[PDB]
Amino acid sequence: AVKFPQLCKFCDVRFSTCDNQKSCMSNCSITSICEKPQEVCVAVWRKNDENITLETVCHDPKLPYHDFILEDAASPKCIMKEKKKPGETFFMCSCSSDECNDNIIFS
Repeated sequence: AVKFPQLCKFCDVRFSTCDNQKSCMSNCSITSICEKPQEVCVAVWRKNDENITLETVCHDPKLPYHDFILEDAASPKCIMKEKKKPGETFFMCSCSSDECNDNIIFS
């Protein structure tokens, strides 16, 4: 009958030690009940000239995030996909199984 909310890591932007790895754990202790039942899990890994960050959120996949469309939302796993963005390296995934943005997979 009813779609229950996803559980997702939801630490927002965190500094990350994840670099030069095929996959990474989020190291986010916040597993959140998404506020809205259509939200899916998202992770964003970004490296600029100053630091590495990993962002974990719940997000409605019919809305853009960081100006991109979440095309992979049906995936049960967070497969990071590179996006081009001025002056940084940017990867993002979304996924729709509980805590799926806890295990960030680059390859």
